[PDB]
Amino acid sequence: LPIPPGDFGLPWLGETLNFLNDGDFGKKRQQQFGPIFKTRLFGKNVIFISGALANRFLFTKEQETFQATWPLSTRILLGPNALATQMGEIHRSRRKILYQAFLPRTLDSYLPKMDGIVQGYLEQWGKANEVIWYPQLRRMTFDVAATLFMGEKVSQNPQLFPWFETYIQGLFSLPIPLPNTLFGKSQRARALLLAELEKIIKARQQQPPSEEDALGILLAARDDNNQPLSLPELKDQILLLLFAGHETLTSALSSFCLLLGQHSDIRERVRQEQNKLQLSQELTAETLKKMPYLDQVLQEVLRLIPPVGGGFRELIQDCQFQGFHFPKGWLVSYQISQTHADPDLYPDPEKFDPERFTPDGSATHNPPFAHVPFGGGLRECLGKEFARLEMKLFATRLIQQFDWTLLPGQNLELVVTPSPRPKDNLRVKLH
Ligand code: HEM
Repeated sequence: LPIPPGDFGLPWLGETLNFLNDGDFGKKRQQQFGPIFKTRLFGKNVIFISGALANRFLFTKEQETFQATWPLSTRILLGPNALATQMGEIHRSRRKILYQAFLPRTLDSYLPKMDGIVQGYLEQWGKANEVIWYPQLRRMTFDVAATLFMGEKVSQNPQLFPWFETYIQGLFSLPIPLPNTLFGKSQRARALLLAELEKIIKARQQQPPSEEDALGILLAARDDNNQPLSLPELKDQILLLLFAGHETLTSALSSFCLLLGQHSDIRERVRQEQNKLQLSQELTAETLKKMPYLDQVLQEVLRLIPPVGGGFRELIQDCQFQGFHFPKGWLVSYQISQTHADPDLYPDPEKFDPERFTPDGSATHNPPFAHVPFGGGLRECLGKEFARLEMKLFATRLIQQFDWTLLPGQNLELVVTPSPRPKDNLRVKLH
């Protein structure tokens, strides 16, 4: 019956400029208007919800109620043929296709190359008397990603990271189409990446077909009419995998490096765990599955510092939640970082405690959708198990060979956009 409280502000524009400029935008309007507040963003009316009951609603009867929604600049720079921007039955089809790159045994098989790249970066970081971490994790993740998705020779194309960086920086920028803008820069970085992605694909097309990585899996894939994915699609899809893992996983690793830096007890607890095993050079996918305490740590890392703040959906049906009215063609924004800061769901919600996830912990006795670092439902992270594998293999190889000290004085407060990151971007020494 009734619509949520809150200011629509100006016609079309709404509170768009406040959204774009104001850090505690959602906090100010949650406090005035309570837990469910309306607003207006870029010509759409928008409801902000949060916490377990709102998540269940979003991830419930999902198909007929909610569809993905992106800003104009993002639609354009991602393109019309990416998982993120595809809809209904095409999204249903492409999600099954791409999950082939992420099966538990395709994941296992990624461990060598992945291990070599983490081992590689680990030497280089040791010999430095200081390491500025955030930008260095960025390069390492991109290297794992581009190696596992397209082959080692593709990742030693040195034009790729700089272009990709410039591509990302303008994904959520204003769509102002002059060459000297974040968006015009992204546009040109996109064209450069696409022309490179083509060469890589056409060259792989010319070889004995294999389904050992993501690019081969994509080539062998068939749509619902039994047709190969077209060439623009292959390209968008690979860019999407790159975009979707980049900031997120970099943020996750930074946060772990941060939190076990400032918590040497938990790091020794994680070290103890790996000593009770047979700590040889070799590291199996199976030995990694014998690490329940590190699993807790990574659970906790992701709840305290969630890499994806939240998300948006658009109502395709008039519907209702908590008695409030949620009208067709308005938008809904859910709030991962809010859910993860809620005091009921997490007591002392600002302390780092891996015990919350022990068999009878605080977070074990919580209702569905209380821990949502990967979202949920139809759009839940397609790369969460890949993400979990790299977080874990890294955490292991780090702790195995290194203690580490942050440096005093540095501002390690977090910038929330686009992904949480210490302001001095985490400077460090390895022991
Ligand atoms: C490291 C921690 C990561 C976190 C916390 C994370 C979080 C998320 C979340 C919350 C969503 C849902 C977006 C929404 O609600 O609208 C999402 C989507 C997605 N993620 Fe991740 N992500 C991570 C890493 C990765 C990686 C490494 C990959 C790929 C290798 C990946 C691939 C994807 C894809 C393809 C989607 C879109 C799925 C779809 O539209 O069907 N993520 N991620």
